[PDB]
Amino acid sequence: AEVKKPGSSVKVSCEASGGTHSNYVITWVRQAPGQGLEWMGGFIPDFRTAMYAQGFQGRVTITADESTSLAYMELTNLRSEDTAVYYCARGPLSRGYYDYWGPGTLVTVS
Amino acid sequence: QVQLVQSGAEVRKPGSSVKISCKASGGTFNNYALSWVRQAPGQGLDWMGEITPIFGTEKYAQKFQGRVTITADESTNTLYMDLSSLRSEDSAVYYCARRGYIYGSPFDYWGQGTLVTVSSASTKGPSVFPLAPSSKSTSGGTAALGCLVKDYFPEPVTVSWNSGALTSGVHTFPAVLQSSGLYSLSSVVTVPSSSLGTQTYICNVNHKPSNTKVDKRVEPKSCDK
Amino acid sequence: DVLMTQSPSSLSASVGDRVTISCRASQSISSFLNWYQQKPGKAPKLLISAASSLSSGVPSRFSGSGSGTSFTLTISSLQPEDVATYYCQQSYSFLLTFGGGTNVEIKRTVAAPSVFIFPPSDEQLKSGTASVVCLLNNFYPREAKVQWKVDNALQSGNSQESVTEQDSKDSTYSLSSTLTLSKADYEKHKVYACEVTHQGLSSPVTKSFNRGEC
Amino acid sequence: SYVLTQPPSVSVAPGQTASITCSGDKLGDKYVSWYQQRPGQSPVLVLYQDSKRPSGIPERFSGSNSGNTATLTISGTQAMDEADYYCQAWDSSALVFGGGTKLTV
Amino acid sequence: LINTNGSWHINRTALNCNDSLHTGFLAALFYTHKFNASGCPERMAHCRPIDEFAQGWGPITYAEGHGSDQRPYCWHYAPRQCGTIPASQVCGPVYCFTPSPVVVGTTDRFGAPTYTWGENETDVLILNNTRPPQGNWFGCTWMNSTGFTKTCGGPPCNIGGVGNNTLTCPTDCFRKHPEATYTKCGSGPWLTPRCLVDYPYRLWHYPCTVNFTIFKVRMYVGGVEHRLNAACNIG
Ligand SMILES: *[C@@H]1O[C@H](CO)[C@@H](O[C@@H]2O[C@H](CO)[C@@H](O[C@@H]3O[C@H](CO)[C@@H](O)[C@H](O[C@@H]4O[C@H](CO)[C@@H](O)[C@H](O)[C@@H]4O)[C@@H]3O)[C@H](O)[C@H]2NC(C)=O)[C@H](O)[C@H]1NC(C)=O
Ligand SMILES: *[C@@H]1O[C@H](CO)[C@@H](O)[C@H](O[C@@H]2O[C@H](CO)[C@@H](O)[C@H](O)[C@H]2NC(C)=O)[C@H]1NC(C)=O
Ligand SMILES: *[C@@H]1O[C@H](CO)[C@@H](O[C@@H]2O[C@H](CO)[C@@H](O)[C@H](O)[C@H]2NC(C)=O)[C@H](O)[C@H]1NC(C)=O
Ligand SMILES: *[C@@H]1O[C@H](CO)[C@@H](O[C@@H]2O[C@H](CO)[C@@H](O)[C@H](O)[C@H]2NC(C)=O)[C@H](O)[C@H]1NC(C)=O
Repeated sequence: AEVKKPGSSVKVSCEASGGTHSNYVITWVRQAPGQGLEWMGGFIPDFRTAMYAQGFQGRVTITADESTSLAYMELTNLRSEDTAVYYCARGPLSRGYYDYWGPGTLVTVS
Repeated sequence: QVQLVQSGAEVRKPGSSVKISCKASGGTFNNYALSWVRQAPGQGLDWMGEITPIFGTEKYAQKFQGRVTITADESTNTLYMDLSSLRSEDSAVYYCARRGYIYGSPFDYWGQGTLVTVSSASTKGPSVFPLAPSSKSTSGGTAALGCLVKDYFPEPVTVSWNSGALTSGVHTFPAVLQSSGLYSLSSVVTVPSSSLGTQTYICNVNHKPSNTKVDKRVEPKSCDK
Repeated sequence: DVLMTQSPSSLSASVGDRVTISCRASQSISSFLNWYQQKPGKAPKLLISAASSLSSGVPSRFSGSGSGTSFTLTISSLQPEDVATYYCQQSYSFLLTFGGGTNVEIKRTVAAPSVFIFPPSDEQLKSGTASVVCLLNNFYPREAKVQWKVDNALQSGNSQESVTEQDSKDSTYSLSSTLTLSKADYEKHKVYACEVTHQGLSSPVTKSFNRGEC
Repeated sequence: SYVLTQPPSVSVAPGQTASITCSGDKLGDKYVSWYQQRPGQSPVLVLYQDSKRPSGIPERFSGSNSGNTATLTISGTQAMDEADYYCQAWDSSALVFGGGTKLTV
Repeated sequence: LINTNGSWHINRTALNCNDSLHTGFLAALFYTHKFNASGCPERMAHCRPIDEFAQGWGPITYAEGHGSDQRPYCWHYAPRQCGTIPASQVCGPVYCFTPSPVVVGTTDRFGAPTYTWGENETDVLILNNTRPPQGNWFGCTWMNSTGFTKTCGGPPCNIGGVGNNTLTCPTDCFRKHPEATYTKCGSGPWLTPRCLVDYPYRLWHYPCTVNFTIFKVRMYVGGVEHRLNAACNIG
């Protein structure tokens, strides 16, 4: 993707389709280039609740729909430290491990 | 706006097995309950079984003593129902119905139905005979002609008069299974006696499995006259 | 099992009347009932849900009511296309069950039947089989009795009848009674006839043809 | 906050055993899962619940967690077991991703 | 705003959960602590194993009116036969065990489905225990608004017998009275004294069964055959 001019908004369409869908916790992970993973938040289709990352307690905004897609975030105020690859995972309800990681998505900012 | 699509008609033998598919065109089977409902000819609807994906649960009506096994393939998005040991009484139309997983929901979608014919017979061609009119009957102001299609298998046989030119006043009755396990049906037409001088009274019997196509002419005032 | 009963088995009414269909569950099922309509040779279609809710797209002339062990469906103004079979289904127990189905019809003035008899052709004659067809054309009501007499003798268990569906433009039926006899039995008699008894006939009709004439 | 510690890199010879350690404060009571990410690929779960592994993973992969340390032991390394490994744990309504240990044969 | 384009699971559920007291019960819907860290074992200490309870004698009976205010995280309990409940005292879905899990929805007053997310004066869950052989379910569990597990099912089956700590059997107390089963004495998710019916929210309702292992079981009830997953440990 091109440069999202500093101070913009980005949506991460998870195209989340794994396991049994509704009863499968969506999530999101951000990996900077060669720096390891870092959490951003979570979501549950049944309980419309969007847990937030402490570092991203403000900017992360989760909105979705009943269907197998349209679940994403809205990270505003992009800055150089936000350049990274975002991965969507779909774990079981409350086991903890995030199986079936989705294809990554690259995001860059000038 | 799911549209469930089923497979074509199947003809099997006693002791064999069948597998009918149900594909949800423009939809998804997950987040639903899928049931199979069969309708024997001249009888009400019946419940076969049910599969719930998310719960990973399957309920099979004990009426079908273990012969029904349902499965779902999300990669292909299809619902398979396998029936083994097909006895004669299994001949019927099978539908796939979609329901919600909350307590007490209605079957809001159905499949077109797949005819299953379980009989011991080999594909055979039809026999066409003319139902020529009696002279006294023709004298009555209105007469009728027919061509009896006899001893064919399997269904269906389409009869068209003059390549379908005559449609009004044509009464093609439903087929009937003869005691010898062979079908038989008639397609009679009634027309003014005055025209009978004209010659547009040949029926077209068409059968696909037997690859048969017969054009038999019913002769007005046949026999001596 | 929650056995269900639907009444009446089959009812007939004119165009523009109101028709009531009663369904009843063997035990209380709260408000979990649904009404399905199935036309001939077609998949059943859902009409009523929750025993009183109207589905999307269904004509408003269908209304449902009831509770406990008493449910009813009604069409206020019967239409030409409302002719079908109607089923009541209960979704209160995990073992789904359906009603016995009720057939609707359309009323009109009684029409007399026309009888025709067809002799067997020569082609079929030498094949060891002989088929005689008696046709009843464009009559009403459906109830009609056809009997086959060969040499003024009544036959039993030797003929098969087929009835077409109600005509959508004339609301009249048709019938065909076919008698099958081998060659050996066909060459022994001389007189054949079909006798028809119907409401629209003052006295039973009889059509006869002499054997052979060839 | 919470911090999980792992060695920066490890080097081994073919056919030998390699061990990667993820150490934290009282980690013996937190479930730990191990991810493997090859260069330029979406990660894949190789171990969950510390010891258990998913289907399609060779029995060669092993792991454990006790006391204050969790180990990922691989026996018989080859060129197809060269990729970063990450240690994961949940703590106080927060998700923690340990540092990546690059494995090179 | 409308309910949805039908969407008959986001509506028809009681989404009224509040925790001012920071018990962190909505936080543990993502992960789950070990059997130790969660601090269950002292909770599990107060109910004993099925081996030494008592011996049942003679015929079988029924009993109700039991129920000690607590969290039902144990194999035995007396769920105090259920009745209609408002939609302002429920959090999350309500799974009722056929034994095949069934999600019950808000039914307004008598029999009217409602789609207001369970937040209105009349929105009410009408769940009534009754043996499925005569329709309905055995029982079910849900979490109240503030974050405590609650359960209610058919009249908790006693086992004909006595003792200092007689067992008000809620499920499959076999080897004591060879008539108990999840068709005559079963109330809740517990198919057998050492595992529950596996449904998506099993761990959330019972957060210290994490070390349980899946298993495939099948049984016939009424006139239907059920293929179900039971999560059992030790055995
Ligand atoms: C489900 O099975 C149950 C059988 O007991 C029953 O469901 C409820 O059962 C409770 C008792 O367990 C009863 O509670 C009633 O509550 C309603 C208001 O919520 C009151 O009408 C009623 O008041 C009592 O009864 C008289 C008035 O009806 C009065 O003279 C009394 O002094 C006292 O006020 C009860 O307190 C009731 O049986 C059921 N309650 C509800 C809300 O359904 C039902 O039989 C069965 N479910 C259904 C739908 O029938
Ligand atoms: C943790 O989980 C297992 C239980 O099987 C085991 O590691 C521990 O058992 C407890 O360890 C205690 C030491 O901290 C000791 O008192 C005893 O072995 C045992 N006590 C119990 C189970 O009450 C579990 N607990 C801990 C703290 O590790
Ligand atoms: C959730 O419910 C209310 C929603 O506003 C919150 O306020 C408390 O509500 C309870 C209701 O039982 C009152 O008893 C308290 O006094 C309220 N708190 C006040 C006035 O400060 C609260 O966050 C939650 N309460 C409960 C019980 O879950
Ligand atoms: C909750 O439901 C009640 C009734 O089911 C609604 O209350 C009234 O409903 C009647 C009939 O529709 C009308 O008088 C009004 O719609 C309502 N009048 C009021 C509330 O004074 C109510 O609107 C529903 N919603 C809420 C938030 O209470």
